[PDB]
Amino acid sequence: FHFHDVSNDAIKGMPPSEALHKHLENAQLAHRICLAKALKAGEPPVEKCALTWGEVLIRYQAWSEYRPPFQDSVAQAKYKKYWSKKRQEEDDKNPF
Amino acid sequence: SNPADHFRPNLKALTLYAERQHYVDRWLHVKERWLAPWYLPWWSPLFQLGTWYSQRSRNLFLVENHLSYRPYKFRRNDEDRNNPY
Amino acid sequence: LEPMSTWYLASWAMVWYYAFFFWMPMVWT
Amino acid sequence: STVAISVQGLHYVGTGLAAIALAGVGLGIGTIFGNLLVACARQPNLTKMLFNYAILGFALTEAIGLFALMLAFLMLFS
Amino acid sequence: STVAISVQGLHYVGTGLAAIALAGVGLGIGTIFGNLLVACARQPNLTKMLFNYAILGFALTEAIGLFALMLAFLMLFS
Amino acid sequence: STVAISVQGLHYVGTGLAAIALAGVGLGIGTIFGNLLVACARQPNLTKMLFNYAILGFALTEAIGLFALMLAFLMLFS
Amino acid sequence: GELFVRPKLEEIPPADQCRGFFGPLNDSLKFLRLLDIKWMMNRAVAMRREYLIATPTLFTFIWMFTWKGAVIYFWGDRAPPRRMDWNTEETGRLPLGFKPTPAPL
Amino acid sequence: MFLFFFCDLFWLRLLLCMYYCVWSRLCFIVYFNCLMLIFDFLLFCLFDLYLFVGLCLFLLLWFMLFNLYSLILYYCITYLNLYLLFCIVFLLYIAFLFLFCFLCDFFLFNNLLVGDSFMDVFFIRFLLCFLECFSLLCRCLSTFLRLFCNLLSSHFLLLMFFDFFYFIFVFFFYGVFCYWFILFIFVFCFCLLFYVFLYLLDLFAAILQLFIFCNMILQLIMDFLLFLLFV
Amino acid sequence: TKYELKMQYFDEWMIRWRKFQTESDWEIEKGRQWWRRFNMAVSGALFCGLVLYTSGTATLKRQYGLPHFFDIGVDGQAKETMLKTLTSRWRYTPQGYGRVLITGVPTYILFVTLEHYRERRRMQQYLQQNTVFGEQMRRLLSTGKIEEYLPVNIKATLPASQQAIYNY
Amino acid sequence: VGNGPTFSTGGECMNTCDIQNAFPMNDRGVRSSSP
Amino acid sequence: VYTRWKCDRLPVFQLKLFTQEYPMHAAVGIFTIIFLWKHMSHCSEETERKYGWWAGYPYWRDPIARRNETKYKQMIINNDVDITHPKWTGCSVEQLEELSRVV
Amino acid sequence: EIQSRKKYFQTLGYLVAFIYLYFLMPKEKSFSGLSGPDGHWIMLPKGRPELF
Amino acid sequence: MQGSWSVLKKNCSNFFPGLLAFAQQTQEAYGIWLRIYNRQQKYGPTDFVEQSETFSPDYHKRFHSQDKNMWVDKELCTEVSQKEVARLMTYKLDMWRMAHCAGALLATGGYAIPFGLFWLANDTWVPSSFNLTGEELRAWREAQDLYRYRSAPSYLTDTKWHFDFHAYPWNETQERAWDDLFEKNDVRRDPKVVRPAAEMYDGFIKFELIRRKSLRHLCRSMNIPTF
Ligand SMILES: CCCCCCCCCCCCCCCCCC(=O)OC[C@H](COP(=O)([O-])OCC(O)COP(=O)([O-])OC[C@@H](COC(=O)CCCCCCCCCCCCCCCCC)OC(=O)CCCCCCCCCCCCCCCCC)OC(=O)CCCCCCCCCCCCCCCCC
Ligand SMILES: CCCCCCCCCCCCCCCCCC(=O)OC[C@H](COP(=O)([O-])OCC(O)COP(=O)([O-])OC[C@@H](COC(=O)CCCCCCCCCCCCCCCCC)OC(=O)CCCCCCCCCCCCCCCCC)OC(=O)CCCCCCCCCCCCCCCCC
Ligand SMILES: CCCCCCCCCCCCCCCCCC(=O)OC[C@H](COP(=O)([O-])OCC(O)COP(=O)([O-])OC[C@@H](COC(=O)CCCCCCCCCCCCCCCCC)OC(=O)CCCCCCCCCCCCCCCCC)OC(=O)CCCCCCCCCCCCCCCCC
Ligand SMILES: CCCCCCCCCCCCCCCCCC(=O)OC[C@H](COP(=O)([O-])OCC(O)COP(=O)([O-])OC[C@@H](COC(=O)CCCCCCCCCCCCCCCCC)OC(=O)CCCCCCCCCCCCCCCCC)OC(=O)CCCCCCCCCCCCCCCCC
Ligand SMILES: CCCCCCCCCCCCCCCCCC(=O)OC[C@H](COP(=O)([O-])OCC(O)COP(=O)([O-])OC[C@@H](COC(=O)CCCCCCCCCCCCCCCCC)OC(=O)CCCCCCCCCCCCCCCCC)OC(=O)CCCCCCCCCCCCCCCCC
Ligand SMILES: CCCCCCCCCCCCCCCCCC(=O)OC[C@H](COP(=O)([O-])OCC[N+](C)(C)C)OC(=O)CCCCCCCCCCCCCCCCC
Repeated sequence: FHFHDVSNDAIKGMPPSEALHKHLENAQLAHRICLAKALKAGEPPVEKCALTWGEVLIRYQAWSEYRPPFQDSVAQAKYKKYWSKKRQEEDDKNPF
Repeated sequence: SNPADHFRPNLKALTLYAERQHYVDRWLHVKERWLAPWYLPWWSPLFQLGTWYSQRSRNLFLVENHLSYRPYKFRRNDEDRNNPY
Repeated sequence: LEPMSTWYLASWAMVWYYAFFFWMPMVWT
Repeated sequence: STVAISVQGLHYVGTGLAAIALAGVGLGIGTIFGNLLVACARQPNLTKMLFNYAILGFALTEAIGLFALMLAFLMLFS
Repeated sequence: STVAISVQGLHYVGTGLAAIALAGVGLGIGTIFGNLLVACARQPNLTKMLFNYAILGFALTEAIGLFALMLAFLMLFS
Repeated sequence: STVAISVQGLHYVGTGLAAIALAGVGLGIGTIFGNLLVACARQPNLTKMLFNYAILGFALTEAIGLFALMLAFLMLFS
Repeated sequence: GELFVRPKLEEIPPADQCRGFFGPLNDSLKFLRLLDIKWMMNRAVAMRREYLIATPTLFTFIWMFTWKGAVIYFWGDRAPPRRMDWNTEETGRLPLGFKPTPAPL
Repeated sequence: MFLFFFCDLFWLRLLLCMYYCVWSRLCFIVYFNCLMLIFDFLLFCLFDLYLFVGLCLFLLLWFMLFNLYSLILYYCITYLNLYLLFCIVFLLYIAFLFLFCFLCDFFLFNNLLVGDSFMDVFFIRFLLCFLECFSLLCRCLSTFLRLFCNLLSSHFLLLMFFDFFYFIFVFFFYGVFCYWFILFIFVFCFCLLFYVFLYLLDLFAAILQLFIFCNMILQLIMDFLLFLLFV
Repeated sequence: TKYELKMQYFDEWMIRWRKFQTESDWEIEKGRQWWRRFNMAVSGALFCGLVLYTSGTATLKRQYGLPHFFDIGVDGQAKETMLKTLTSRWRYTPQGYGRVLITGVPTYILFVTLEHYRERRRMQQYLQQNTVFGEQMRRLLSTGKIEEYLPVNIKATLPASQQAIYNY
Repeated sequence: VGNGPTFSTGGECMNTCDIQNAFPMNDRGVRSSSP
Repeated sequence: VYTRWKCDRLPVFQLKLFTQEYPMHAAVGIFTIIFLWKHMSHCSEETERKYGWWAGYPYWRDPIARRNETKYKQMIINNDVDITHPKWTGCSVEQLEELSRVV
Repeated sequence: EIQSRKKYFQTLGYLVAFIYLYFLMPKEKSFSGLSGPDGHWIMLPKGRPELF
Repeated sequence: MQGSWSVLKKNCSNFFPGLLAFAQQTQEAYGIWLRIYNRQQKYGPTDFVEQSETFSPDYHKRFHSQDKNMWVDKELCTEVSQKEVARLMTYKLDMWRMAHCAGALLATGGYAIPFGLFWLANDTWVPSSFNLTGEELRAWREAQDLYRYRSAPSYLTDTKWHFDFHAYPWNETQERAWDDLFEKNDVRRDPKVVRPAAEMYDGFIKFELIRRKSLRHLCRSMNIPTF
């Protein structure tokens, strides 16, 4: 298994949907690892895997709420209006 | 710092938490229970007062198509400016 | 500073709203 | 090359400069009341109208100072 | 490149700048009292109205002085 | 990168800036006494009352100086 | 301040006397009176109907200070990002082989 | 999140119950101007110009029970929050403003357009109207901001001075027995003088700030009142 | 029938699970918004017409008489035409509660009826949808309960880069 | 005589209040604290 | 003679006072309360840790973790949630058993 | 008479409340955990398996 | 008057007969009002028929003018008799209260039933037609008189205090008229002495400038529903 990188630096250049999906996958991986450990120990899963399940729940809640905008006439018009050639050049020039 | 800490309420007793989904759902159940009976017609002002504004707000939310990202209202951590997730 | 805070503003303002809606009539009469 | 630097403490220095605008506010208020006493000394019967206009002038001056405070708090918490 | 710095001592500089606001406050008080003496000289009987109004202005200016002092303490103790 | 810089000599600047606030206090006192001399000649029969009022104003200005001086010593030592 | 008395019909100056941004919009230019805002403002001032200028402004401020202010602050759309995360229009459709439940009948 | 806490007036509520079970005359009111709006006889107003008396009195009583008693050490001003004061001032100011607006009299706003016909309407009078409409909301904001900041600053100063007084009194009183006792005595007398001065200043300032807080609302009301003359 | 009580749960669930909102459902909601605006416009027009009809004769004369703000000539002609049309026949001009009732009750009834029937139309539209939202609506009407996490249960379609979770 | 209270005065000097005429004046010239 | 304050009981006088004396103030107060509870009634865990505790957050016992654990345990037990379902774990039950045997 | 009786009862109640608040009530969310509650969640779902 | 179980039983027993009588009175009163309205529209002055607008001098709010918006039909006896007018007035009162109750019922659906129980337990707001015997009518009239006693003093004090605190009479005769206008009913007031007060108050406040609170008090005193 491998956890995705969701640090601030990595998140900065990532779409929101990808970051949400990566967080959900990381939560699921941690939950399954905890469940596997509990099964190996033989102890009940509820008494050990509650917090991981809750993390999966909250990540699911955050992931299912976001719907990427549809690319249509008005959305494209807004995007082109805000992002003019001058603004693109200024953004490229800016180091931040 | 220490002087600033002196301006806090001094009789805090208890704190209760509740997720928005849970109590919103409970309120919706109460409203449905009270607005269900036949003797309250759908065209009555009370029923419309109960339902129409909520329907309009939810429809406005559904139609929303925003080019920006609105971070989840109830994240575990919202104090970080460089981490909307 | 809590005076500049808003994480529990609603519960904080409930004191003023109770004073205005429930204690003002008693002080009035 | 281009180096992006994010200094943290520079939000304090700007705040202190904004407060200096209050110096021109407190003095302005003192000027109004200083003239009020003389005006009352010259036309004492007219104290009410002078008092109201002094309050109006004090209000307007205070509004300007708050705009400075608005900037001061905005920068202090930024 | 991506860089970020935090200077501890800058909060002192902002504190001193806020204190400068008091220069326009203390002077404003003197202006009120300066006018008060002249008014009392040409209307001795109406000392009551003049002294009360002088206090009123002084407290109003002191509010502005307190505005700056609060920012100074915030930038000094935090 | 992240840098946590602590400069040990910045409290001198803050102390000096706070000390500048006394320029207003000194001038305010000068204005009070200047008016007092003018008022005394105008109505010398009320010298004591004017003298008391000038002292009151001086005390209020001195207090503002103490508040400004309070921010100076704190920064100077702290 | 003082009581306001509406002007009489005879006390209202003629429309032709009103001035616009550049000059009076007299005959051959009357239809431009609709588009010239300054001409309308001057006409309202002449007719003592100054509220037409003040009422929309104050109300607007109130509408901003009360309802649209917070609506914009809490639900307004910020500036779009440079790299935009458009929707691929792939989500939502039912999978192949799924048997949806029958509609009410 | 739901926080359960209690205001710091319980002892004062007990005292109010004990002392006001029987009637008593009130003759000193912090803001007396809310009872005498008209000074020239034969002037009367058809608008409910005395509706603010009850709210004014209750607000004065509440804010006095909080602020004046806050001078006592460790006493807590339970309501001291910027946004809570914003809520209070919003309630009062916007309530009166909506009372005036619900009247559905547009001519009442004629005075917003400042100046006379001589001034250019678009480039002067309209800008003045915009600025005055802005100034109404700024007056609301200023009332609430002043009420908040006066208290916060005064109490910060009191706490700092009391800390200094405790420090010097506890850790430098032994100088009374030493050869430099005169310096300590001078400092102690200075501290007592400043203590008394601060207490007097805060006592006066609290009452004055309440006066101004009520005065702003009364001024808002007065800015839209019209008086008829009896004939 | 009361469709709002049923539809509130569905709307809340859609808001919580808006990620699976297909463009068809978005178009349905946009149409609902447009129809709400149309209902508002027609109700306002009816209210204005009722107000004008019941207005007093003196009120109409003052409103639609001299002076003319623009004095173009078309304005005066239109005002005179409307004034003559209104003042020609006899009109019932009540005042007080009577005018309030006459002007409001028709408007309220019209608006409420149109909105209720449009809500029924939207319910039917969601029933006819072949998306996960339509399945949720059908399940809600059948079992009477909202089944949360339905999209992940029946494995609703996901982007090609997000099908890993279904890999089981 | 008893130690009971009387008609309340609110701490006001009836010889200078705004309603002084409503309080009778005695031979000594001191207005009464009550009707 | 009849007077509202003297003859009516406290609830009736309160209703009269806030319906026929200060109705606009009551309406604005309800509006403000609704706004406050709609937009200023949430606090994230990080916010509570930073400012939610009088003397500071006691990390040595992490009360928030225990609170969330109790919440989730109660939810799971009462609602009969199978936390081993593939959706929660992202893998089949057999894969989970294989992982448990591996680790 | 009515007000005297009411205020007597109110004074007793406020005395009890004041004693409890300023001498018995523990402050919530204590660092050591020895006094006061740390808070808990309420209105949690029950008997709604379909909810998850 | 406070509600009672006996009055509740009385009104419940006579509910449907009361409704039937109210419907018959509604038909009769509609006929009478149709006659009166036709006569007013035909022979009424131009200002009265056109509903001339009268605006207050301070906030320019329209209200009925006593001189213009009120007209006395001197020749109404030919078409309508005095008894018919009295019947119309009584039916107007009863119809106002019934209309308020019906509006509440329509607004709140079936949730007004307990409030209907509260309503039938008191004779204050029930129609006169609900009384089928002399004793019931007497009790109903007693309830109406109690409501009038409850409401009138407030209106009188409002008027007197506002005028006396914001104005004074011009001459001695007006002073006497004002002082004697507000005497208790135990003494007899001379109408001639009190009449000049009418002109004085016309100088102060006409019917077109009456305030909303004073209007509420007057409606309370006249047994007109206010909510
Ligand atoms: C789960 C744990 C438990 C908690 C559950 C909570 C559930 C919450 C649900 C969700 C709510 C979400 C929203 C919350 C928002 C909160 C906002 C907030 O707090 O803002 C601050 C703000 C602070 O206000 P404040 O300025 O302090 O003034 C309010 C005060 O009440 C003082 O103001 P006032 O003086 O103006 O008030 C009027 C006062 C006038 O004055 C008085 O009446 C005097 C008394 C005052 C009492 C109230 C003060 C309480 C003082 C502290 C507690 C006292 C001791 C309790 C001991 C407990 C021991 C464990 O009258 C009353 O209070 C009337 C009540 C009188 C009761 C008398 C009972 C006598 C019994 C005698 C029995 C005898 C038996 C004999 C048998 C013999 C057999 C042989 O709070 C409010 O404004 C009120 C918030 C209330 C919101 C509603 C909450 C729901 C109801 C919960 C009831 C729980 C009952 C079960 C408890 C069982 C024990 C554990
Ligand atoms: C009396 C009171 C006095 C005291 C006041 C005291 C207070 C201070 C005053 C200021 C207010 C303070 C604020 C307090 C809070 C109040 C609540 C609040 O602000 O909520 C706003 C809140 C804002 O919405 P939101 O929640 O932020 O959500 C935003 C979404 O847009 C929501 O989406 P949605 O689905 O709800 O849709 C909303 C929709 C609302 O609109 C609609 O639904 C459609 C339109 C409705 C019309 C209503 C009837 C109007 C009259 C009809 C015709 C009558 C005459 C008929 C006869 C004709 C004969 C020829 O608006 C839009 O979305 C905008 C669509 C615009 C389309 C423009 C298309 C272009 C062509 C038309 C314009 C350009 C024409 C150029 C012509 C050039 C010629 C040369 O709610 C709304 O505004 C929408 C819902 C309520 C709609 C009410 C509609 C009626 C309004 C009154 C009209 C009549 C009175 C005004 C004139 C009086 C003259 C004397
Ligand atoms: C659960 C139900 C929920 C319901 C919610 C809806 C609201 C409440 C409903 C009603 C509640 C009952 C009480 C209402 C108030 C009663 C007032 C009263 O006693 O009037 C007596 C009065 C009778 O006395 P009168 O002596 O016969 O005549 C009055 C005198 O003229 C008086 O003479 P005067 O000297 O006083 O003359 C002045 C008079 C002159 O006026 C009148 O008296 C004439 C009648 C009113 C005319 C109104 C229309 C004016 C022209 C509008 C043009 C719009 C063009 C737009 C084009 C857009 C194109 C894109 O007043 C004015 O000048 C005021 C003009 C109105 C200004 C409006 C300003 C609004 C500012 C908006 C700010 C921004 C808002 C947010 C942003 C929105 C945009 C994004 O009644 C009337 O004349 C009409 C009463 C109408 C009552 C309202 C009917 C409600 C119908 C509701 C239908 C929709 C229901 C929706 C339900 C939704 C689901 C739950
Ligand atoms: C099903 C949908 C429901 C929708 C929701 C409704 C919610 C409830 C709201 C209230 C609705 C009305 C309730 C019934 C009232 C009774 C009928 C009536 O008007 O009685 C006359 C009477 C008129 O009062 P007034 O002060 O004498 O009128 C002055 C006029 O100058 C009077 O003029 P005049 O001096 O020339 O004299 C004329 C007089 C001469 O006549 C007589 O003297 C003979 C007697 C005639 C009246 C008899 C009334 C009997 C009432 C009792 C009925 C039996 C109740 C039994 C209960 C127990 C049952 C088991 O005849 C009249 O009174 C005619 C008045 C004008 C007609 C008003 C009706 C308009 C609405 C109906 C048509 C709707 C068409 C919809 C089309 C849709 C298209 C899409 O009504 C009232 O007492 C007023 C209502 C009092 C409650 C007001 C509550 C607030 C209302 C706000 C509404 C805002 C707009 C709606 C939206 C609301 C959102 C919040
Ligand atoms: C079958 C029948 C025929 C068919 C139907 C016909 C139609 C019928 C309907 C129409 C009838 C109209 C006439 C009605 C007349 C009677 C009205 C009336 O009530 O008179 C007072 C009536 C007694 O009348 P009365 O003795 O004859 O005296 C009359 C006098 O003339 C005294 O007169 P007054 O003038 O002094 O009284 C007036 C008083 C009337 O009020 C009262 O007297 C208050 C009554 C309640 C007092 C409660 C005190 C006790 C509290 C107990 C608390 C709980 C204790 C603990 C319980 C523990 C249980 C385990 O004040 C008012 O009028 C105030 C009006 C306030 C209006 C509020 C409007 C709000 C609008 C909101 C703002 C909107 C702005 C626009 C926004 C727009 C946005 C777009 O009061 C009562 O009988 C009290 C009943 C108390 C019941 C028990 C306590 C409540 C129980 C609640 C149970 C809840 C269960 C469900 C819980 C669910 C939880 C989840
Ligand atoms: C650390 C960060 C610090 C940030 C600090 C920021 C400042 C915070 C200051 C808080 C304290 C001061 C608050 C003052 C009051 C603010 C009020 C405000 O702006 O609230 C607006 C908000 C806006 O509401 P909203 O947020 O629900 O808006 C919904 C809009 N959509 C759906 C598009 C998202 O109002 C409320 O919260 C109350 C709403 C309910 C009450 C009103 C209902 C009637 C509405 C009528 C019009 C629409 C319906 C049609 C007509 C009626 C039909 C029946």
